[PDB]
Amino acid sequence: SMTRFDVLTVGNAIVDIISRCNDQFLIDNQITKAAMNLIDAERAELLYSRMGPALEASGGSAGNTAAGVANLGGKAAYFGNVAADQLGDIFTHDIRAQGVHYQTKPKGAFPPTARSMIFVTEDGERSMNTYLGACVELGPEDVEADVVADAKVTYFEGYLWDPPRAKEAILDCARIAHQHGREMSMTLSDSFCVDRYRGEFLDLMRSGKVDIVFANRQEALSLYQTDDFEEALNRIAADCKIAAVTMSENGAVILKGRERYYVNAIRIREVVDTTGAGDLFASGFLYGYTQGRSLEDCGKLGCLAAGIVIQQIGPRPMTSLSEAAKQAGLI
Amino acid sequence: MTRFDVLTVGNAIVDIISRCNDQFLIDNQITKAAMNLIDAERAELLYSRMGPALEASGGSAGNTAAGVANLGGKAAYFGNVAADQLGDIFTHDIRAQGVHYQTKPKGAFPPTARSMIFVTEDGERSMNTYLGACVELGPEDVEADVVADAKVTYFEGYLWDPPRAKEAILDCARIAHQHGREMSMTLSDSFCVDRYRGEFLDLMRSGKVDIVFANRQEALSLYQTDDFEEALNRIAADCKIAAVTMSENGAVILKGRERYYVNAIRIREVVDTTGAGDLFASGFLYGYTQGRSLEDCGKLGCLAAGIVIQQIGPRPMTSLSEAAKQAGLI
Ligand SMILES: Nc1ncnc2c1ncn2[C@@H]1O[C@H](CO)[C@@H](O)[C@H]1O
Ligand SMILES: Nc1ncnc2c1ncn2[C@@H]1O[C@H](CO)[C@@H](O)[C@H]1O
Ligand SMILES: Nc1ccn([C@@H]2O[C@H](CO)[C@@H](O)[C@H]2O)c(=O)n1
Ligand SMILES: Nc1ccn([C@@H]2O[C@H](CO)[C@@H](O)[C@H]2O)c(=O)n1
Ligand SMILES: [K+]
Ligand SMILES: [K+]
Repeated sequence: SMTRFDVLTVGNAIVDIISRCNDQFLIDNQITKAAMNLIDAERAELLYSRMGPALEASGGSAGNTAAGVANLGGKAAYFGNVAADQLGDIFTHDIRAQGVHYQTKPKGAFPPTARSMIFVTEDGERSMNTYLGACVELGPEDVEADVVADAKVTYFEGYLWDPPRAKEAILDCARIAHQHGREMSMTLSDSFCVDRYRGEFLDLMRSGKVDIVFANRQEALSLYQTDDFEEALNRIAADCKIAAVTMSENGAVILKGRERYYVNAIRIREVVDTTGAGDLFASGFLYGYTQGRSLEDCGKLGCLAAGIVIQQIGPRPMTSLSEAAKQAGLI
Repeated sequence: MTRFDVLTVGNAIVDIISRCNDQFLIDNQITKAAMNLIDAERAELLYSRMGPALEASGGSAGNTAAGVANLGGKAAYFGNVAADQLGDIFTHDIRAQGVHYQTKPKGAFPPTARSMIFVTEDGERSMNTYLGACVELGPEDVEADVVADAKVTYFEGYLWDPPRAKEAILDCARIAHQHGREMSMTLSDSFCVDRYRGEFLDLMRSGKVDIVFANRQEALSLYQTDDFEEALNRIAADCKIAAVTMSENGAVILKGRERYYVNAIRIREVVDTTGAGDLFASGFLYGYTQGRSLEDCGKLGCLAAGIVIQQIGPRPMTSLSEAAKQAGLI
């Protein structure tokens, strides 16, 4: 039985810089609402100069997912590259403090640690503006082969296709994982990210490099360039062994071959900030999965964690997910 | 026309915030509810034991300046950060709020001050502060035209810990009074008062300070008494105006023989008390520089403080001016 890690995640190591804004701010600054907008250093300086007083919190989609698995009680690890600077030190502290194995060594102080200016509108939607900085350095040299070998599931971001060499690391992970009888998982990350890497993502799924795919409605529609969600569901199920597809307030559906398991979203008092919802859905699902739970229960765990994170500021729940899971009888 | 309503001067700090259980404070010998000074080695040790955290610009006076700006007053700030990422954060947040902030970093070492703030289930906050670049603040950082052009210059008792900051404050007092302005201070923390009791009383009695902010604990510590009534009578004798806060019991404003009692506002829950006194000073000084009555100054203070304790972060993220309009205070 004894495997060192339940879930290894791999992603862009990012610190979030968070501010609430009005709707007009997104229009004036040509920020695509609800999306991840890549920006260069000049634009990062420009947007920051226009941003209100902010809060900082460790982010990165996969980073959040790893933290969420640890909070739930699972054994997690993380690969992601920061710089040797104060933001890097924050990132390192926060993920390690949650009890995630994190050992990726910074390569120097420049480029500096990635940051994402995240603007949260009154509806709770989040629009991210990301300077990748030190994330561009993540490569095959950062694969801790023993960790991939000893993790039940290695999960990675579609976002990793933006930096130049991260994809090589992921192909190395896929090889090591499958050689050791483990599983690979990916998230489609963002609908524009899917627009950029559609062919490569489909090839990952169809070649069997990815066993479990996470998508939201928008990403699924984008993957097949369709407006027909039923078509998207049918096609994604044909392309990967297990698909977990989130539908915001309408919950989730888990697909396996011809099987579909629908799960309801939880009751929200108020949607504060949706940042991290998809990441924490993956935390809940992968925690359940690596505990041998039913696909329906994995979905329920995902929706529980996602529901909690959207009721706070910050992409990583500050409360105990394991305690919430116990109260909810998901255990 | 005066350029600024309120200039504040303080230790420029970024907060690092985590919730902890009661035992964590005992285990780490952290004095609860207090500002605990720490060296670089202890800062690393405590950080190593701290859970996942959130960062937000802090500094008592920095928070007060931000609150005045939020309410709609014209604010400025003197405080020293380093040329590093935390310094960049601090500089951004205070300037983005519309506060004049022009103090120049002197280098990257010491690095920007940070305070690890541990919030217990009761909402109390226990701060652990490595002063870093704050030790460099001195007379060279006094923008004399700013002091000359500010209705009130307000400063922290906390400034007596770093070595040269008191010299800057004495320069401020001279320029302020020469230009007919008023000087204000907060006693900051009861242990800070324990450390600098004599000096603080001398500031008040010499007339270098006109308006004093204290909480109950600081007022008792100032006179080393258990008698709150004695503390009120004595503080009124030592300074022209005293604003004394009593947590959930509101505040009392003293001027000579006059006393104005003000109630705390109704709140949904105490999330994190960090910044309550700072934002009381924000509301009070905003009111004061708008020509409002001392009681209305108190009410504005209790409104701003009541708002800040219902959120994580020592600086209100919501509009204080809108809240003041809604509360019918403006
Ligand atoms: N390009 C990116 N790659 C990975 N994660 C990102 C990117 N941009 C923003 N994020 C993260 O997405 C999280 C929300 O899913 C935020 O915590 C933020 O840090
Ligand atoms: N030594 C200090 N000097 C000034 N401000 C401080 C000190 N220690 C903590 N603080 C600030 O006190 C604020 C709460 O009053 C916090 O935001 C924190 O940054
Ligand atoms: N407005 C929203 C948005 C999201 N969610 C929860 O987060 C998951 C992924 O979006 C969704 O599957 C759902 O669990 C929600 O409950 N309400
Ligand atoms: N538990 C608490 C603590 C503080 N406060 C408000 O903050 C001011 C300074 O403590 C106090 O004067 C008060 O207005 C509060 O309302 N409740
Ligand atoms: K959130
Ligand atoms: K607070």
